[PDB]
Amino acid sequence: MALAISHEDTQILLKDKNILQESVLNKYRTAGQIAQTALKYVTSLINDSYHSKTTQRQLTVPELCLLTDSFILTRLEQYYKNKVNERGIAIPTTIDIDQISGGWCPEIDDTQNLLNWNKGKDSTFASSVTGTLRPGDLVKITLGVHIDG
Amino acid sequence: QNRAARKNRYVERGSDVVFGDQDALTASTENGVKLRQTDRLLDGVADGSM
Amino acid sequence: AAQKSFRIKQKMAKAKKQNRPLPQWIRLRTNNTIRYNAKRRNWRRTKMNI
Amino acid sequence: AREITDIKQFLELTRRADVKTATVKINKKLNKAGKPFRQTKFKVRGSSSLYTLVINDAGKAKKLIQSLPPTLKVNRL
Amino acid sequence: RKQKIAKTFTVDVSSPTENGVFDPASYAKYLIDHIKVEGAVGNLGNAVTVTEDGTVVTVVSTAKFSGKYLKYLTKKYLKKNQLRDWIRFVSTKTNEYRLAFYQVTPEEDEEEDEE
RNA sequence: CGGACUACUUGCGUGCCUUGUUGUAGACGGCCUUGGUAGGUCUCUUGUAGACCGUCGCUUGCUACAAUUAACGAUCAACUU
RNA sequence: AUAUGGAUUCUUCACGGUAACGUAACUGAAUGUGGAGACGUCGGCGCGAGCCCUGGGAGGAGUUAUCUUUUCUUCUUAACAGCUUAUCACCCCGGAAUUGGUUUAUCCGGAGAUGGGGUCUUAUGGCUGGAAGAGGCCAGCACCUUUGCUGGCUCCGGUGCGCUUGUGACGGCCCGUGAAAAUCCACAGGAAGGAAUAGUUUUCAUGCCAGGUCGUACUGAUAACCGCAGCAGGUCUCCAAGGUGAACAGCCUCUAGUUGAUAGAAUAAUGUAGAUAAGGGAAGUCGGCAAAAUAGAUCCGUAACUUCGGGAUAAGGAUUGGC
RNA sequence: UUCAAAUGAGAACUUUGAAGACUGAAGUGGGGAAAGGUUCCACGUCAACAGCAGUUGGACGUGGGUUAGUCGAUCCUAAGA
Ligand SMILES: [Mg+2]
Ligand SMILES: [Mg+2]
Ligand SMILES: [Mg+2]
Ligand SMILES: [Mg+2]
Ligand SMILES: [Mg+2]
Ligand SMILES: [Mg+2]
Ligand SMILES: [Mg+2]
Ligand SMILES: [Mg+2]
Ligand SMILES: [Mg+2]
Ligand SMILES: [Mg+2]
Ligand SMILES: [Mg+2]
Ligand SMILES: [Mg+2]
Ligand SMILES: [Mg+2]
Ligand SMILES: [Mg+2]
Ligand SMILES: [Mg+2]
Ligand SMILES: [Mg+2]
Ligand SMILES: [Mg+2]
Ligand SMILES: [Mg+2]
Ligand SMILES: [Mg+2]
Ligand SMILES: [Mg+2]
Ligand SMILES: [Mg+2]
Ligand SMILES: [Mg+2]
Ligand SMILES: [Mg+2]
Ligand SMILES: [Mg+2]
Ligand SMILES: [Mg+2]
Ligand SMILES: [Mg+2]
Ligand SMILES: [Mg+2]
Ligand SMILES: [Mg+2]
Ligand SMILES: [Mg+2]
Ligand SMILES: [Mg+2]
Ligand SMILES: [Mg+2]
Ligand SMILES: [Mg+2]
Repeated sequence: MALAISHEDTQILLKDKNILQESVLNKYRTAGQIAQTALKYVTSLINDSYHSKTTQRQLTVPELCLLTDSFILTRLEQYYKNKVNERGIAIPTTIDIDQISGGWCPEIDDTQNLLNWNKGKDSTFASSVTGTLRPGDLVKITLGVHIDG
Repeated sequence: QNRAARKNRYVERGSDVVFGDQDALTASTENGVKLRQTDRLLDGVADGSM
Repeated sequence: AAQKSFRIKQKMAKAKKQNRPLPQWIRLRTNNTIRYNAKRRNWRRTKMNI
Repeated sequence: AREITDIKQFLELTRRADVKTATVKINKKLNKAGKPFRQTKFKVRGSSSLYTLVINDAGKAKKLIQSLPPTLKVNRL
Repeated sequence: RKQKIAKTFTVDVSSPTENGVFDPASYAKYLIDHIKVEGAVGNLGNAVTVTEDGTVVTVVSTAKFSGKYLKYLTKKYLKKNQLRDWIRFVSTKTNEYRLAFYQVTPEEDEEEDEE
């Protein structure tokens, strides 16, 4: 016979963590390397699209956020499989322009909504409204990667 | 029975780390209404002192 | 009466929309003398007479 | 819901150009006395009625399925 | 009038006998001395035969022997040996049956890394 | 020298099911067409196999038996006295 | 709105049956007739449906001190369509007293019975399609998540002064004979148009498009209505299980529903609602008031009087279980 | 009517479980017509009301809920106006 199973609904924290042995340092160093490579990749895309401007259309902020997040997940997918329980993105990719200090990551299905909602206003927020950068902008890029917490 | 006790073991999650011994992070809502639900008795007053 | 006329249903709809207590922001007005709704109606208390 | 006997009537009905769907339903049942046997029902959906052709002998059912027109959205079971 | 069909019935006793609370030889002996045929006990004059190979008890019958009667006799034997409240008699397919345990939840087993 | 990481990439063992294909399986009006089986019966432990009955079989020309023609005899199911 | 297919015709507007009539169709204006809508109540009889009862088998649950092949539960099939199915009624042959047929109930026949052969209404039932793919009853897995799956079985009968209900053919009753209109169809009529490269058909089959406005929750009552109230009052109707029994009486039970109505402790007198009482048997009281006694069913028996119909369960008697 | 647990500052009276009973199919069951008008349902919740109590409610506060070519009205006529 096999007996039974349950749901049990309650637990608390556990022990023997945050001591910084070699495996914890390996996880921290791997997360740091993935984050550095992602920042280099999104920097090269901004430079390619705006500081060379070869022949074609330029990338916008939602496309840059989408491509950076998919690159992060593609790189992280082959590290620490079936040995840790949780992985992925810790802070999503946010690109802020001058007055915006935190929290700008618009989805790819909201460009027409941004145009319709801000039709009527002036041009002080136009980089965030349309998605294209113009010269003279401070652009803040923020991202984060975790491995098992 | 020892096999079943070995199978039903523990495993803990990060939600149990960070959210165990925690209340809800939202307000009280003394009439018990939802987020986009009207409250015609208390819409015009926008501070709890008043 | 579960098979009624539009005239009866219209008066019932107005009497349903009139059945509310006093809004709380009205109590905070300058020289406010309304302290309660003195024309409140209840189904078992007093009848509408069609 | 109508029942069809003539297989030529079934073919000229399934070629009516206002049909779009036909189903083949297989159900296994018992004869007068002894044995189990398969039975295939062919249901073509018209605009006002559903027409059913019942084939008990499962040899010619495969021939009908093979010779059915290639445009209908045929649904098994 | 030559409808002398030989029905077969199979019972699987392997799970309680492997867990060590059942005895199929005693179960088969209970069947031989409590099957009634023409109203009388011990009238099994080549009408039914029951055999036991340690895992499957088989009845071959050419008398009035529906599966309800086999369930009735097995429940009576389990009551006599006080295994009702623990073991049930279920049908897998037609005329194949098995003994099963009722659902049991495990104990605590969390005292000084006991599990 | 380097591996903390499975991935980082044979075969060929042991097996699951669709199996694609036969092996196996051959499950059944095919009527290629004689004495009957649940036909009436009997040696045949029944029934077959064999026959007998000389011809059974819902049936019928063939004429006949208390023809169940004076119905006395064999065939299934309610509750009233 | 409309397009095909079929049907019709050069004998222009179809054929087949002695007939009752049949069919996938098979021109028909004005006008005029006919039918349906469209009808009381009671009585028994016949049939149909649902329920009730019951036998094998395949599942699930319970009892098991002793007994019980046991007790309970699941095993279902809509509108609609095709084929078929009837009491009544009608047609053909034939010619009836030794009068026959025939209903529970006595009516029918030379104005054509009995008999033989046929036609019709489709109430209603059956078999197929709808449709097993649904629903039901069980057995499992991952049973990680507010997420997902796979298997079996669902089958054959019986009965009846049963119960409720629908319906048919009859019968009784009346100085009582038991609505109307919208609406739909048919017939008579023969206006008018028409076949040869065609007209009629959308009353034959298939195909295309559309179907506006208002009501719709819940109670329907010992708390949603009216009585000033969350008042023992009042207020129209449908469905209706087992036993006992004549019974929709009373008593007990299944499905469903409720467990509401200020409570705790003691057991004085007097009450309200019930009961029993030796011997006597109305002596009580205005008055046998009230209570007791009687009581169902079977069988025997029954007076004066009478408007002859009744009185009448008159009066009186012998009985009643179980096996 | 009784027992335990849960909830709660507090439980004869709330919720679940365990028991004992009742209505007894001319029901304390399942639907509707007049009439009422949101009483339906969820969440929050106890000052007043529920002739004891109350954490409960047909109470108090905030919301959700009624979908038609085929069911009714609409159309017809009756006594009548
Ligand atoms: Mg007034
Ligand atoms: Mg013709
Ligand atoms: Mg009658
Ligand atoms: Mg119906
Ligand atoms: Mg209908
Ligand atoms: Mg009635
Ligand atoms: Mg007519
Ligand atoms: Mg409704
Ligand atoms: Mg309703
Ligand atoms: Mg209701
Ligand atoms: Mg009622
Ligand atoms: Mg009611
Ligand atoms: Mg009352
Ligand atoms: Mg009132
Ligand atoms: Mg009252
Ligand atoms: Mg009786
Ligand atoms: Mg009774
Ligand atoms: Mg006395
Ligand atoms: Mg006296
Ligand atoms: Mg005296
Ligand atoms: Mg005196
Ligand atoms: Mg008296
Ligand atoms: Mg007298
Ligand atoms: Mg109480
Ligand atoms: Mg009583
Ligand atoms: Mg009772
Ligand atoms: Mg009644
Ligand atoms: Mg409520
Ligand atoms: Mg509440
Ligand atoms: Mg109170
Ligand atoms: Mg109080
Ligand atoms: Mg409310």
